[PDB]
Amino acid sequence: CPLMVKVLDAVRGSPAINVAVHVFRKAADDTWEPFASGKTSESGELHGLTTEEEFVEGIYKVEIDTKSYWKALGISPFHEHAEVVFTANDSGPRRYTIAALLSPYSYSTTAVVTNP
Amino acid sequence: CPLMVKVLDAVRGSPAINVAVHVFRKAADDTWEPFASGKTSESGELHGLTTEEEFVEGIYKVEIDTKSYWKALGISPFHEHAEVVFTANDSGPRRYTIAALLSPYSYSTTAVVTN
Amino acid sequence: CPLMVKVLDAVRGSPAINVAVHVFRKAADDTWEPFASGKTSESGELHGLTTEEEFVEGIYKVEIDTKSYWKALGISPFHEHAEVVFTANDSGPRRYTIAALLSPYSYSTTAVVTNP
Amino acid sequence: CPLMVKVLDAVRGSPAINVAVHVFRKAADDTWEPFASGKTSESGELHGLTTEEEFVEGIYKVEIDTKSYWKALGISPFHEHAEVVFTANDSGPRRYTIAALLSPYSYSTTAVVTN
Ligand SMILES: Cc1ccc(Nc2c(F)cccc2Cl)c(CC(=O)O)c1
Ligand SMILES: Cc1ccc(Nc2c(F)cccc2Cl)c(CC(=O)O)c1
Repeated sequence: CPLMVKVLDAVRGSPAINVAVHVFRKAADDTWEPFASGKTSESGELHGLTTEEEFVEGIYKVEIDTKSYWKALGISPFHEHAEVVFTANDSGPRRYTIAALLSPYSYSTTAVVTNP
Repeated sequence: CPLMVKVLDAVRGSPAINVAVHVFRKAADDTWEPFASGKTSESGELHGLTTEEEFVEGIYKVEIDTKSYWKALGISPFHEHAEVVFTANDSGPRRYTIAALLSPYSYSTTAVVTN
Repeated sequence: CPLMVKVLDAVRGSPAINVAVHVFRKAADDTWEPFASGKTSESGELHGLTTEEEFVEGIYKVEIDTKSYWKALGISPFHEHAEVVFTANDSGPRRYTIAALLSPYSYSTTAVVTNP
Repeated sequence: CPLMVKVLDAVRGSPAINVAVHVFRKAADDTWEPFASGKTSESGELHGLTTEEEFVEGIYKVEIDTKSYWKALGISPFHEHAEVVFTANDSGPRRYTIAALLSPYSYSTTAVVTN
């Protein structure tokens, strides 16, 4: 899969399971078009968001619903979400792994970008 | 100073200077209304973005133009920007420091909320 | 494997390949006994450091040679290494994934700890 | 103040206050010689660890007792401590800020090296 989102809970040192992830793609008129969405699995990984055909060049935004995640665990987090906005596939198709490492008042988002 | 944005360069171990930061308040129609912006100073800090009177509860987005910063340094960045979206809670009093640690393919943002 | 070390290069958005990783275990006399070592693979992952039999309770230190890594890429990094010191298996055997996210002047080390 | 340690709590979004920090200098026999220590203040910062005269080039270890901090808060931590090991380079002048962002199962440490 060309786009994978991984979410870790840095409080529990665990995959962040059942985290909603929405992917949007910036349309020609600069709106965010819904591109794909999903939930992280039991491994904190979200696979199959898209395909190599569908995942064309563009600016993509990945909004990870970190607030609902923290809230379901009784935590009032700082952020509404963890975002990742990036140009994808500018110099040809890549595999993107987006790793979000979550704490209630901090997150980090990293891209592991590999050439398939 | 109820809101202060601090930006660090994890590649050079330095303040990320001259980083454009835009703050938006979520408007009733779910759109982002420009609220404040600035450039990080020589200390990587952006003060005076807002005032206590202006900084009411609401959802705020802090957009840090991390891409232009990395471009200015000649390093290919992953992200278009860093985008900190949060609810100002105002169960107070509260100062917000938003620290963004910046690497070309990674960033962290942390809120240090005090007082 | 009960202990896995993953290393990512946050500058290149890539696995940090061929990174030396040394694992020590705190002996009875508070010295660090060499426990295991290895290199991260092409995926930035180091598997097979140890086994469930060998990986008994203890305090373990994982020293990731981040300096040699950065130096081989022409970068003078801040840290000599990325360390992780933790008590392992205190309430029974666990799987530990240690993820180190590396920048020349910053690193983050996260543990994904799962119950096998 | 050539060396300043700052510790943040990523769980509470606060300075990590009263965090024990030990600084060691690597001795010629490859062992760690205690050099300086302190507790983070109410601002999560530990100043006055050393002086310019004392802080010569060398390999330093900053041990942040993250475990006791998490215990004091009732949260099971992963790490025994956070351990920042680095060469003071002294191609100068140089101030070192070591920021440690602290989560129970994760920490980041960043050096902001200025001047
Ligand atoms: C290609 C890739 C890159 C990084 C990670 N892990 C990762 C990371 F990159 C940041 C924080 C936590 C974790 Cl687990 C992973 C998943 C893993 O560590 O097994 C895959
Ligand atoms: C020179 C310097 C560098 C970083 C920080 N803050 C900081 C922080 F407040 C949280 C996580 C990382 C960092 Cl580096 C600070 C303190 C601050 O203004 O928040 C100073």
